[PDB]
Parts: sequence; C-alpha cells; structure tokens
Amino acid sequence: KKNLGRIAQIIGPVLDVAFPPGKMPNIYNALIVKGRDTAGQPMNVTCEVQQLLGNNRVRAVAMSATDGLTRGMEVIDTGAPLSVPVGGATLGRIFNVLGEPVDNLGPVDTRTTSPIHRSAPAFTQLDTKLSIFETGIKVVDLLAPYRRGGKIGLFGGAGVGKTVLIMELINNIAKAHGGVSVFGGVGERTREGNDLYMEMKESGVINEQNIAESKVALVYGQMNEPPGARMRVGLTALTMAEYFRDVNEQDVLLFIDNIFRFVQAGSEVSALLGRMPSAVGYQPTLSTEMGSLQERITSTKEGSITSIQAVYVPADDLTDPAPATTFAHLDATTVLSRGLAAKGIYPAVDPLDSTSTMLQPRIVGEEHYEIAQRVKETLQRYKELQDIIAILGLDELSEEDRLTVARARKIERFLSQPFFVAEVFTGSPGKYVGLAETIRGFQLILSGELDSLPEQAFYLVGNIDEATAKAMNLEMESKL
Amino acid sequence: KKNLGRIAQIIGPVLDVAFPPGKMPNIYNALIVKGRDTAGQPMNVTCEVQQLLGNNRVRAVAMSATDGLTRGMEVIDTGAPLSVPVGGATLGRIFNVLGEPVDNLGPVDTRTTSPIHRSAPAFTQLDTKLSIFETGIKVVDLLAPYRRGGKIGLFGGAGVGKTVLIMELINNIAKAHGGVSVFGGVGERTREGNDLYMEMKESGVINEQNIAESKVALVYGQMNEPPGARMRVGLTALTMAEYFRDVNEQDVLLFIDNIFRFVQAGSEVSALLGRMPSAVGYQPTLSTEMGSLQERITSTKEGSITSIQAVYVPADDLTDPAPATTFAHLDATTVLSRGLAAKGIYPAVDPLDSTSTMLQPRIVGEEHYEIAQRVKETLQRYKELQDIIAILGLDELSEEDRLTVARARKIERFLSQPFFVAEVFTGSPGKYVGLAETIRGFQLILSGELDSLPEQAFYLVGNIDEATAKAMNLEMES
Amino acid sequence: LEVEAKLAEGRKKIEVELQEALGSLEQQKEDTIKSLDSQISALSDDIVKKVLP
Amino acid sequence: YKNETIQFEQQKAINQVRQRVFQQALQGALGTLNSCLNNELHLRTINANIGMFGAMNEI
Amino acid sequence: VDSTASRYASALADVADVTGTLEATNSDVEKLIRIFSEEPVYYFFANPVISIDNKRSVLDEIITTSGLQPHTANFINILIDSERINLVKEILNEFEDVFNKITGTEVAVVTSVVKLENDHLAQIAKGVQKITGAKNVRIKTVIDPSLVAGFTIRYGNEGSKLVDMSVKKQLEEIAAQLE
Amino acid sequence: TIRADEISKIIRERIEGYNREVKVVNTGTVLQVGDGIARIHGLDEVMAGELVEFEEGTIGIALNLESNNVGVVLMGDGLMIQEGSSVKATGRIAQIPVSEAYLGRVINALAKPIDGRGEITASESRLIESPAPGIMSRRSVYEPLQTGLIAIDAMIPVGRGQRELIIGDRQTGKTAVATDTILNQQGQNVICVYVAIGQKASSVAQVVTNFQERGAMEYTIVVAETADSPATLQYLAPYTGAALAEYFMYRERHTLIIYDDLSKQAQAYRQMSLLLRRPPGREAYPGDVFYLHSRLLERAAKLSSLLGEGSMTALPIVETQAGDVSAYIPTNVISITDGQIFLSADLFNAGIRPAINVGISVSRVGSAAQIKAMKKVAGKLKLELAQFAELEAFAQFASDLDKATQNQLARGQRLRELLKQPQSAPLTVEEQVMTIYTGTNGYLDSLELDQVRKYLVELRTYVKTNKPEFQEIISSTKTFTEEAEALLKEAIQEQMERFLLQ
Amino acid sequence: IRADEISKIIRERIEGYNREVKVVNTGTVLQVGDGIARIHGLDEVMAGELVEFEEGTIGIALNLESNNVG
Ligand SMILES: Nc1ncnc2c1ncn2[C@@H]1O[C@H](COP(=O)(O)OP(=O)(O)OP(=O)(O)O)[C@@H](O)[C@H]1O
Ligand SMILES: Nc1ncnc2c1ncn2[C@@H]1O[C@H](COP(=O)(O)OP(=O)(O)O)[C@@H](O)[C@H]1O
Ligand SMILES: Nc1ncnc2c1ncn2[C@@H]1O[C@H](COP(=O)(O)OP(=O)(O)O)[C@@H](O)[C@H]1O
Ligand SMILES: [Mg+2]
Ligand SMILES: [Mg+2]
Ligand SMILES: [Mg+2]
Repeated sequence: KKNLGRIAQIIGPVLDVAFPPGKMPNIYNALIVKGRDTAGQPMNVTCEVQQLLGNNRVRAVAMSATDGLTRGMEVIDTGAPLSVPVGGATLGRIFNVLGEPVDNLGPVDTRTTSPIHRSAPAFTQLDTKLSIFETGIKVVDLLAPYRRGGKIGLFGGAGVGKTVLIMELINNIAKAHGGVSVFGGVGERTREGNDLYMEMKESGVINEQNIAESKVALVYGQMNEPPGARMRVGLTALTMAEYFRDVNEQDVLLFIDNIFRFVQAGSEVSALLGRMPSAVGYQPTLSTEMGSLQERITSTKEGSITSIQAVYVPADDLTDPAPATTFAHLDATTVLSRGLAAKGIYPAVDPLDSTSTMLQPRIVGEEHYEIAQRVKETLQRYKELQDIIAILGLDELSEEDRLTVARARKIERFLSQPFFVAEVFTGSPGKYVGLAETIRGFQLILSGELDSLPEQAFYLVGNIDEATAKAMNLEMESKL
Repeated sequence: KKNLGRIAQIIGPVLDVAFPPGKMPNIYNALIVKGRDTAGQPMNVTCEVQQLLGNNRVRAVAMSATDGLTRGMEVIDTGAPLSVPVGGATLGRIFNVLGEPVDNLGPVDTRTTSPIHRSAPAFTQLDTKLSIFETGIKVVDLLAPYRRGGKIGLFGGAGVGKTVLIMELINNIAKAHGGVSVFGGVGERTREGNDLYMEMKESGVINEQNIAESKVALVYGQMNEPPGARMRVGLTALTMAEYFRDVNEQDVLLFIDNIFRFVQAGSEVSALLGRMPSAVGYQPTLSTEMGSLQERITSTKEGSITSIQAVYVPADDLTDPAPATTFAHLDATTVLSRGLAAKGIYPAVDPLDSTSTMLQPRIVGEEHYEIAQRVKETLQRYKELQDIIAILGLDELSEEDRLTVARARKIERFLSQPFFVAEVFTGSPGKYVGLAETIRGFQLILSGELDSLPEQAFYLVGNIDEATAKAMNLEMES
Repeated sequence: LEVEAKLAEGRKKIEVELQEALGSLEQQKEDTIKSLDSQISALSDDIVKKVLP
Repeated sequence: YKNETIQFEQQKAINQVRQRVFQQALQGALGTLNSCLNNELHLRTINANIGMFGAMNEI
Repeated sequence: VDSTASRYASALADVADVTGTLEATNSDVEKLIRIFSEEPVYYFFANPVISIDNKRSVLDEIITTSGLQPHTANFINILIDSERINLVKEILNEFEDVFNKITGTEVAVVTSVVKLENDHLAQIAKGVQKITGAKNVRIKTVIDPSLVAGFTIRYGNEGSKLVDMSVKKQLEEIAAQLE
Repeated sequence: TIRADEISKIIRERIEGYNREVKVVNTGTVLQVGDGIARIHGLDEVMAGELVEFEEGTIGIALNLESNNVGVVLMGDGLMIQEGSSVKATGRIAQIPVSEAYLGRVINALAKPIDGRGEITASESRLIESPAPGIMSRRSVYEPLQTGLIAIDAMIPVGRGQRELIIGDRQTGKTAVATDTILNQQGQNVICVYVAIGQKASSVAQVVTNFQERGAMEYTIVVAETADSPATLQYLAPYTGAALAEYFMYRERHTLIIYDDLSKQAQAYRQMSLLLRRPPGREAYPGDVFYLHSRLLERAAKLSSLLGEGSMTALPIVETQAGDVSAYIPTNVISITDGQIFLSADLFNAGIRPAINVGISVSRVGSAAQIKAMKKVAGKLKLELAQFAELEAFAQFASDLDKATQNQLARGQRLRELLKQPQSAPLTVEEQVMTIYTGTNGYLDSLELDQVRKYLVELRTYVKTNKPEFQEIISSTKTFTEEAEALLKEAIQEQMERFLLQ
Repeated sequence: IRADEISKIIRERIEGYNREVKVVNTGTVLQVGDGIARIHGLDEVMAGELVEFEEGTIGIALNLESNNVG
C-alpha cells in the first residue's frame, strides 16, 4: 500500500493507472482507488491489474462503477489479488465480488481470506471414483445421470428453464447433502437473487435464527454490476467452495448460474483492453478463461466438489463459441430444447441431445442402461419420421413405425415432470421421482403394456402409477 | 469581409479547408471554393462544413465535381447554411442541389431564400387529425390506406415497380390536389426525370406559358451526381416543400425517388470522412441522418406535407439497415414484392407485408375495416397453405382449405390493376378504382357470389363489374 | 347516430369556445405587454442596483 | 388545456419583459462604467476584486 | 498525456535531470524552438526526400553555431535516426510542460485589461502556490480588452483550472434573474 | 398581460438577493467538433459522466477521459461550438429535476416540458444513473398488474416490480398492448411513464392525444425523444424516464414504465460509441450494449416492506426483424427481463388480436402475479394451451382420429376463442375469471366457434347486471369461492338458455 | 504512438548515440499482458528461440519486429 499511482484514463470500465517507474503492481493485483462519492466522502473502487502496458502504467478493469472517477486520483496497490473471506463465517451470508457481505448483517470475520486467482490442482490430486447421484428428475436420472463430484451443465437459450431446473436441483440436493453448498450467481436477475435467498430461508438452509449453522453461501454478481464485477464472481464463489473442499475436507455443491455471463463479461471489456476480437465477437482468450475457471472446480482426494452450472446459449445456437468451449469440461450435459418448451414438456431437456459420461453399463447397471438406450432409439426414430409424417400423414407408416410413434409420443410426455419450484408455473403440485420409479415406469411404456392409455395421461405426472391414475380420471371425465 | 480559407486536402469530394485561427466557419455552413478550369473561371464548387478538425481546419463535403481543384485555392465562408430559393419562383422549375435552376430558363428570384438545415416543427405545432386519402389503387385503398399529411413508403428491390407506382400516384393525386406538389429526385435515372418533366407539361402541371401558375416544383440530384450532391437534394426538395406549407399555408405533396439513395450517398461520403462504419458499410449516424430529413416532413397546424417516398430495398432484404431504419418514420408502408412481379401481378404490392396506421375502424369505418381484415385473413391462411401445396399440390387439401385457396387465388388477382401510366407497356387502358367500388368488389369475392367465375376474369380489371364482364368473354369465347 | 352527431357538434362548439378563449388571452397579453411599462423601465433599473456590489 | 396555454403565456411574457428590462439596465450600467472614474474607481474596483480573490484563496 | 511527442520530450528532460543540466538544457531547448519555427528550416529536416546523410552534416553545422548541450545535440540526432523529426515541434512544446513538473514550478496565467504591479502578482503567485500545492510558481501575463476590470488566473496540469472575476459577475447576474 | 409597469420592480428583484459566490471551476479547450461529439483538451478534474457546458450553451457528457483529451458527447447539435472556445466542468453528473408535478405533462429527454404548458415545479433532484435496488432491498413479486388483455393476464401474468418485454415485428401490435396497459391503470393508483425513444414526433403526439382523450393523462408522464433529436438524448431518454419512475417508487407509489422501443436506444448508443471511436462488437454495437439495458432494466423492482413497498414495473418493447429473435439486440433484452411477450405478424394477420404467441411468451414470475381467484381458474391454463397446440398440429396428420383426441381439439379451439379481444376493450379481473371459468369447464363445448365470441360477451353483461354479488366476492375477497362459483354456474346456465332461445 | 519509446529507451539512446553497440545478448520487458510479453532489445534472437525471463518463465519469440520482440 506504499505504492501510489495516478489514474490516467477512464474509458468505460477500463482504467489506466500510471505508477512510479521501478515499482509497478504485478498482473491480477487489486488496485483500490481513493475516489470520492457525490457526498465528497472518500469512496473506494477496486480494480484488477489486467495487463502491464509499458511507460510505467498498468491497465486495470474496475470492479465497481467508474462513474465519478477523475483522471489524477490516488490509486494504492494492495500488493495482492482480491482476497475473499472464506470459511465458517461465510456460511449463510450473501457476498459481493469483493467479499463484502451484502445482506445488512454484521461484518464477516476476515481473519481467514484467500486470493481468488490460484492454480488448479495438479494431475496427481484428481480423484477418479465414478459415482452417480439421484436428483429426482425423470429425464436426468434416466438418460443423462449426474456424476457425484463432476461438472454438470445446463445448456439452453433464454426462457427454457435453466433457472427453474437449477432451483429444483438445488432444493433436492441442497437440503440432503451433508456438505456445504455454494451458489454463485454470475450476472443474473436480482429478482432471482432475491427469490433464492428468501426461499433458502423458508427451506431452512439459511437458518436466519442461528446463522453459521447454515449450509449455503451465496455470492452475487448480478446484471447491474459492471463488467469487471461479472468477470470475477465466478472466481469469488469458487474461492469459497475451494476452501470447504481443500481445508475442511467436505464435499461441496457449487451451483453457478450463469457461466456464460462470466464468459460474456470478459468479452465486454476485452475490446477496451486492446485485444483484437476473436470469432463471433468474443475475446481471444475464451478457451483459456474457461479453462482457468473450469480447472479449479474439480474434486480432489482431500475433498469433492460437485458443480451444477447453468449455461446460457445465445439464440439457441450450440455452435456459439461461449457454449462450445464449455462442452469439453462437463461430465454430463443437459441440453434444454426450446422445442420441448413450446410443446409444454417441462423440463425441456432434450433427451437426444443430452449426454452423460456416467451412462455406461459398468456404472449404472445393465438394466438401467438398456432402457435408457431403448428410450433414445424410440425417440430418434420419431424424430426421423417427423418430416415424413407431416407430409405424408400418419397412415403411410407401417404398423411398426406407427407403434414407435405412438410410444415415442407417450414417452416424450412421460419425461415431463411437475416440479416443487414450478408450482406457480404448472399449477399442479410437484413430484419427486426415484431412479427406480423411472426405470419401472419407462419399462412399461416400452413394453407396450400401456398402449391402451391415452397420451394425456402421461403429461406432467411424477410416477408411472400417477399416469395410470390420471388415465382413469380422464376416462371417467370422458364418460360424463 | 468574409474570411478566406485555403484548401489543405482533397480526398474525393471531401475537402479539408484551412482557416485563420480565430475564425472558423460553423458546421453546416456552405463554402465556396473559388475554382478554376482551363477556359474561364467558375466558383461552382460549393461545400458544406461537416466537422472541425483542429489546427484551424474544417472538413467539408463538396456538392459538385471536385476535379480540377488544386491544394491551396481560395475558399470563402458564406456564413450561413446552403440557402435555396423558395416560393412562387420555384414553381415550374427544375433545380439543383444548390437551388440553381437547371431547365435553361431565366434565373430565379433570390428575393425569398431559405436555409436547408432547419430544425423541425416543435411538438406543440403538430396536428393529430387522422384523415384517410384515396389514391385510386385497389391494394392501397383497401389493405394499406394512405394518410392525409403523413409519410408514405413504397418498398421494393430493383425493378418491382416503385417508379411506376409513384408515377401512378403522382398522376392520380397531383392534378386533383389543390396543394402545390414538389418532386424530389434523389439518386435516380435522369431519363426518368426527363420523362417525368414532360408528363407535367403534357398534363398541365408545368404549363409552358405563364409558368408561375404551374403548381409543381422539381428538384433533381440524379445517379450521375457526386455523392455530396445526392445527400442534400432531399433537403433542398424538402426545404422548398416546407416553405410552401409554412408561408403559403397550403397542403403539399412531396414525392421523393429514392430516399434509399439519400442514405446511400450519405454512406459513401461517410467513408471519405473517416467515421467508422456501423453496420454493413453504413454510416454510424444513419438513424440521425435519416431522422433529421424525415422529422421536418410532418404536417403542422399551418399546413400539411403528404410525402409519398419510394424506398429501394437492396437485394430484396428488408432487414438491411437503410430500409429498416426508414420503417419507423412512415405512417403507411407499401412493400412491393418481387414474387408478385414474377407472376405479373401489377402493382406487385405484397398485401400482407404492407401495413398502414389508418386501417383502424374509427378511421375507415366499420365496413372497410371488417373486409380488409377478412381479405387479409384469407391471404394469410393461403400463405400458410403454400408450403404444403408446393410439394403435394392442391388435391390433398381439405374442402375448407381448398375453398379458401380458390378464394385466395381470386382475391390476389383482383388486387392487380392496370395503370394509366402503364398503358405504354401493356396497351390496356388503366382504371381508376374509387374506394367504394373496391370495397364492394372485395365483399363479393369473399361472399362467394362470384365463386363460379374463373380466375383470369379477375386479372387486371378495375371494378368488380369489369371482372364480371371479362368473365363472360372467356366463357363466351370458344 | 343522433346522440353521436350531437356530441360531435358539441365538440365543435367546445373548439369554438376554446379557439375564442385563446384569442382573447392573446389580446389580453398584448395589452399587458403594452401595459405596465413603468415596470419595464423601473424593472430595468431593477437589476442594476442589485446586479453588482 | 387552453387555460394552461394562457398560464404558460403569462410566464413567457413575464420572463421576456424581465430580461429585456434587465438587458437595458445592463446597457446603462456599461455606459456609466465607461464613464466612471478610470484610475480612481477603476483602481478601487481592481483592489476590491483582488481582495475578493485573496479571500477566496484563504477559504 | 502520453503520445509519441510527449514520450520523447520526457526522456530528454530525464537525462538532463540526472546530469544536473536542467537549467542548461532548458536554455538549449528554448534555443531550438527559435530554430525550428522557420518554415524553410523545419521543412528541410522534416521531409523524407532529402537524404539523411545530408541532414546530419547540416545539423552538425547548426549545432556548432548554436552551441547546444552535448545531450541536446544527441537528442536531435536520435530524432533524425528514428524518423520522428516530423513531430519536433510537438516534442519541443511538450518538454516545457515536463520541465516544470521536474522542478515543481507551476505556470499560472493571469489576465487583465490593465498591466498590474508585482505586489498583486506576488499574492496571486503565493496564492496559486498553496492552492496548487506548488514548490514554486511561475507567472504568465496577458493583456485583454474584453473583460471588465478584473482578471482570471488559469492553473493546474493543463490550463484547465480557471478562477476568475470580472465579466463573470455580469454573466452570473444575467443568469440569476432568469431563475 | 400588463408587464411594463412592474418591470422596474421586477428588474430590481433579479439584482436583489444575488450571492455572486466564487468557487473554483474546471475549464478546458475544444480541439475538435464533429457530428454530435467534441474532443476537449484540458479538464483534468472532470469525472466520467460529468456534464460539461460549452461556451455557446450546450451541455455535453464526458464519456471518454483519454490521457490527451476528453470525449464529450453533445446533448444536441454543436453547430455553434467553435474550435478553441472554452468549456466548463459543471460538477453535477446528469441530474433531473423531479417532482409530483410531472403528471400529465409531455416532457423532454432532459425533462423540460415540450407541450408548451408552462414550467414545472420541481424541488428535489435525482440522478440519472442511480444504482438499482439491492438483493436484500427487494421482495418477491406478488401483486397483480392488470393489462385487461385476457391472453396476458391469464397465461403470461405481469406483476408489480416485474419486467416483461413486449417483442414483435414492426406493426405487430406492440405499442397497442403497452398503451392498453397504461390506459387500463385508470383507477389502480399507479403512475405510468411512457418513454418514447427515437419515435416519430407525429406518432408520439398521437399517443399523447389518445391518452388525453381517455383521461389517462392524469397519472401519465410521457417522455419523448423524437427521431430528429441528437443520439445522446435518445440514449438518455430511457434513463430519464426511469429516474422519474424511481422518484414515485421510493414514495411508496407503484409505477409502470413503458420504453418504446429499447431497440432504438441501442442504435442511438451504437451511434454514440462509433463516433467516439470505441471498438465495436457484433453488428457494430459496442461491447457494453448489454450492460446499457441491463443496468436500466434492473432499476425495475418491487421494494421490500422496509423501503416502503413501492414498485416499478418496466415494459420494454423491442422489435425484431422479420421474426428474427436471433438478432443481437433482441437476444440481449430477452435474457435480462422477467419473461417476454412475443407478438407475431403471422397471428396478427389471421385475426388473432392481440397477437400474443403464447407458445413462446413466458412469464418468469408465473402465477404469483395473479389474484387467487384467477390463479385457481387459469393456473394450469398456460400449459394446457401449449399442450393442445402440439396435437392440433398433429391431428392434421391423422385421418380417422378418435373422440378422446377430438374432445381436446374441441375444447382447445374453444379456449383460443376466449382469448381474443377487440382493441381498447379492457376486461375487469372479474370479467376474466368468469370467462376462463366458462371455457375451462367445457360450457362452450356445445356451441359453435363463431357463437363463442358472441356468447361470452352476452354472458359478461348478464353478470354485471343481474348478479352484482359475483362482482363483490372477487373484488373484495379476491378468491374464487364456492359461493362465487355457484353464482357463476347459475348465471352460465341462464345465459345459455337465453342464447339457445335467441 | 508506438512501442519501444518508453523514455528509458530514448534516454539510454541519447547517452550512447555517439557509440556503436549490439544489444543482442539481453532484451527488457516492455509490456506484459494476456500471456504475451513484448520485449525491447534482443537483436540477435531467431524466430522460435526460447527466451527466459527473470523468475523463470520461458517464452518463445514468435514475433520479431523492429521495435520489439513479441
Ligand atoms: N388487440 C388489437 N385489436 C385490433 N387491432 C390491434 C390490436 N392491437 C393492435 N392493433 C392494431 O395494429 C396496428 C399496429 O399496432 P401498433 O402500432 O400498436 O403496433 P407496433 O408494433 O407498435 O407497430 P410499430 O412498429 O409501427 O410501432 C394498429 O393500427 C392497431 O390498431
Ligand atoms: N418445470 C417447469 N414447469 C413449468 N414451467 C417452467 C418449468 N421450467 C421452466 N418453465 C418456464 O420457463 C420460464 C423461464 O425459465 P427459466 O427457469 O427462467 O429459465 P432461463 O434461466 O433459461 O430463462 C419459467 O418462468 C417458466 O415459465
Ligand atoms: N403497373 C405496372 N404494370 C405493368 N408493368 C409494370 C407495372 N409496374 C412496373 N412494371 C414493370 O416493371 C418495370 C420496371 O419498374 P420500375 O418502376 O422501373 O421499377 P423501379 O421503380 O425499381 O425502377 C417496368 O418496365 C414495367 O415493365
Ligand atoms: Mg437464468
Ligand atoms: Mg425506379
Ligand atoms: Mg409502435
């Protein structure tokens, strides 16, 4: 803090800070600017030394709003990257990019801090056990089953249900999980930041009576924040999840939502930094900035981190660079389709385009694997036939082709499920479905025992038994 | 004692003119480069200060050919924006960008001149009377009715018939109109301008003798003109039209062919200026340039401008920046299609893409409105059907779908109309169709009383009575 | 119709009332501008004594 | 709404009169200053101005 | 500001500062500015077409008559080698601003219709100093017909910060009434 | 109108009580001026976003603070500005004089009235870029914001503190939907702002006239930046509207703000940044175009009960090119908002007006934004309609389809006929409940589709007149109670019998 | 406006103008950012030659330019 530099430029969020010639901050140090507010009271806006520019000035991207900053103000270099408080006193608090508590409660204890920039675990460390965990979602458990300790991705465009799916997952897994969870919202609506925090209170995860008996830590870098801030709540929320992994040695959930905002935030300031634009307007360092962020989120022998992270896909285009880079990292990708959303099938998880590494018969058993494989062949056939049936009608199909179409149509509806979170969207109370119920339920449809049922007995029911009951009710209604 | 400057740079039509350090001409003032050629000495090069560059140097866009200018010539600030004669003298005359007569007659009175860069009418001065306005065209009077005193847009690519449709509008509307009309040709064929000039004389809009009672002005920056001259022809034409409304307190028609060219000229000069290009090659200030020209056209409490302006749409792409920006300004768009010109339905007005603000039941009455929806509901249904029919063909359709298709086909043909201007192409005489006749005809087709008639009985007739008379001949002939 | 036409005529009457009122106000404003000249003169002297120290 | 027009009118006119009037007063003041004591009053004002500046600096 | 013209001038000042020729170098730099004013002299050095070898010989003769400082003669030779002689004028002007920074002097420029005695200036130059934060103040004077009877001083990094009272009171009064 | 006799008192008043305070003021020199932008030398004390005033009298905004000069974005056109003239640093950063007296006034982007009705009385001031409400500062959206559009208030509900986008093509009906909403808040005690960014001056005037005729101008502010004005003003027009809305929002009032279009804002901000030579992105939009909207639309919130429980519902409007939702600006604004309303020209031409494509329309708040009586009735209505479309499209591919499917094509075609509405024919929430109750429970499964529009209208009138108790239950208890249901049933049967007789 | 005019370098140049010298041995970092260092000096390096900075990082001189080596 003995180094003082004067701001030279403010162009948007990107500052250029001229320092004394020998002593310049390293890259990724936090500058903290002695700026003043509208009251005149000194206000501090943190910056990150992104790059050394020569002529004894750095180029830093400010973590707060640069409106009100003046060329020539004092900038002190803190001599380290952004230290975020970690540990026990971060649990059930809601946090900034900078680690400052944001829930109007008394200040977080800062005896323990940790820098947000660190290297990933070495290749020796990585923990290789393959373990599946139950989520309660019929499309997920059957077809793209999630890996305990593995990176999980929710791919979809705007409005398909990445967020609702994340909420449902959070609710099931979060309460059940022994280990501390961490939600880090990188660039999302503040309404959804509020709707989580008051619903984490209602489920008892925040535990507002006795804080620090809580089991979650919320970090928020929402859409109103500058692009310097949305680049770095991916790292702040990750720094806190690395502490519960590495030091406390307990398994962590890390729900990131959204990962694209983090990628997008860098792109916004990338042009300002002088970097030439890469394909599709992103920064040239996209595959490194994901890798740096992604590599850190991995399970180690000391502890295991399970991260489920929502990924925006711009204009439903899975070839976009931001989405494309992410796919390599994940252990199981859950690709939400707008086609199933507009048909009403919720969650609109595309069963043919969602893959998982764990869906292998050594991992999931040969009973589950054959039914998960035969469901996709029935849906694949139906997809191929869609072009033909519209043009040539249903009657040009063989009995075999018609049977699959009838089955695929029934199967497609069955995958849909009412959630606990989407009771305001569905109108019907949500249902939790085990892995066993799903396999048992899917097997019957595939078997054909349920060929006589109408198709609407399958839409938005949890168990197979519920579908049969719904069919009985529908028949009763029809008689009247 | 006007300050004198020196040319520092000539990059095409963009001049960098250096001035004494205290005195700089303001932005949008005109400059007069003193000029020189081999024989004589013209001051004809006129500029317009666009920027101030520092080191006592403005940057100006020349309104003429810059060929023959030397670095270092004398430049005089005229101290005002480029002023143009307006009024009584501008009736019956063809003018430049610069307000200088073209038609080889006597010079105009420069008693009453006006600057071309004027702020718009303020929000207080506008009016909100919503009146419909008849053009004698079936596609226009029914599905996209035109606004009295508001901007009208004719959209379409090359060769779909914008110029012809405008000529028809000019032909029907101008003689009948009691208000001085002003034509502005921006970036168009000079042949057309010459052709247009003769028509006014033939129909008496431009009477050869006693030219002061002509009640049409003409303003031409054509394709051959340098790009600085095509930017401002629109403004020059607009300035004259605005003066009539403001001082003669009349109702004015302002026909422009083509406002796309005005944007394109602005785009060409922008590259010379060094402004970064925002989208495609378009100048960054596209909305503003378009907006400034468009905003001035509004009708006030003292008079009214009814501008019908054809807008070129490049590569038939309505999502291009120039066409897209224009849509916000217009009160009624008339999107001509190419697929209808390949079939030969003329005017090739795509009846679903064309929209008007006046097609509302409190403006057009409940009768016109309940038909114009029910016409567009049929065509819209037919449009959906086409993907299926393209492969299978007609036979598959249901009986409801087939009935609509038969009706839709008849309806499309009925919209087609022969034009008075288009007699030189086809030879068939044009037909003025009154609005009442058009509404009546459409009701019959929708009702079905005319379901037995063949489809080519409807093609290129004026009334519904004409279709019936035409229908008999096809049947009688055998 | 008849009520509607009556209402339209009432609207015209309102416009006539409103058109006339504005004209009357304009005339009154002109008279005022002509009137209270002393304020103008003395008003001018007004600033002078307070504009500077 | 027509009455609101008059309300505004009464304001614009008022402002105009105020200004024009002030403007004249300004003219007269200028004239008098042009005639007021060159080295005497001029000097006095200079000193005052200087004093004011000094005061400002201190603050 | 950090542009190429500024960058070179700053280097020239830094070498003078090291060797304690800041007064000695500054005189030479002022001496250069008179030399490069002339359109003909500046044009000869600036244009690409004249051979570089010829330029050095002429430059050496110019240096001898001028009697410039040993580094200052180098600095121009460095500019010529590295092609930046087209921006000598910007560089020379830039050096003056840098030279004040090194000393800690600050310029102020004070404006009147009527020439003023040193005593008023002494107060102002002391006043600008405390308000400036200056080690030293150097005062620049100009004569202006337009104000009234006061003046305005300009100071700061640039001549950005101007505090005045002469005309401004009249302007303020004009604004004040309209409120 | 007597002015001259008081001027000698009036002129003296101006000089009277004048402080003449002297303070240090930042000043600098104009290097360049061209097309909306100045490059200012000097001003080493300005702050990023400070208003700087030119010598002629123009207020500009210092966006780029480069190390040599300052990029100033003029709020207007600097025809008058001259190279070498001096510009002052004001100190303020774009405030707005805001008060209670803006209601019913058309106002400028800088907030000075442009209807010519007199100067506004404004005591306080608010910033233009004020920070959004925090995460702890808000509360969940629960109150309804009624549009009177049965297709919105049943399936895409809009709640106070929400941000619903209205997206469609040109002339698809977007403004009409937004305007209808403002007209419909006649006695709901909310304040409405209509920001018109870059919209035609005549068009803005038409909207204002329409509001005035309805009497809606008693609570509406219209902020208008027409196409002719400088890009800066268009760019700042939405912010000014938000600041006005925010002022009411913090006084515990409920506000609704319509921004028409947001697409013409980001064009006006693309123009500003391309002339500042900022490096562009997709379609030459700046990098920070997403941030420009996002920071604006996150102002719209429902505050906690600690901060007065006021709200602010934003209604962006972003028109897409020929159904291209894949374009760069409509991509950015969808993902900000709390659900979109797609309007489509393909449904607009086919009679379905307002042309809500309900399949792609989304409400991210869901049925928390509906009153309970309506939530019970239309809670599963949204999904059923989507499901129904799936087999409407599929039963054109079958020839001999069974009755159990044919029942659903019967009922689903009846449910679509509920949703169509004539322009400016708003429905009370009571009239929406009995309309959705009728269609959902199959009481239209008898009559013809053409008759359905007529039957519902007759039925609603019936229950206004004969049964005012149904009005009383749903307006007070806000719950579709058994008594209310019984009244509705009785009425439905009576109306059906009368309809049968006719 | 261009790299290698850092005003250490210009002054170093003025001091040694009346000289001949080859800086080919060592070259001084001009600017570091985003995984790229620009180096002033290194007149003798060849394209693709590994170069190692202080604190041990190793880099490849992919771009050789008159002003500096990327
Ligand atoms: N519910 C409705 N019923 C009938 N007509 C409607 C309805 N809603 C809108 N319209 C009509 O559609 C036309 C275009 O609507 P509007 O201008 O409101 O849409 P827009 O998308 O704002 O168009 P623009 O792009 O020109 O702004 C209007 O004339 C309006 O009357
Ligand atoms: N399981 C579900 N049931 C009903 N509706 C859903 C479900 N999931 C998503 N939706 C609908 O999708 C809307 C938006 O999805 P959201 O969860 O916000 O995803 P995203 O973050 O991708 O926009 C929700 O508000 C809801 O309307
Ligand atoms: N109403 C019409 N009837 C017959 N032919 C037409 C009509 N309108 C246009 N055409 C044909 O289109 C051709 C060119 O149309 P034109 O108006 O020149 O297009 P543009 O406006 O793009 O120049 C004309 O030569 C004519 O043959
Ligand atoms: Mg989300
Ligand atoms: Mg043409
Ligand atoms: Mg609109």
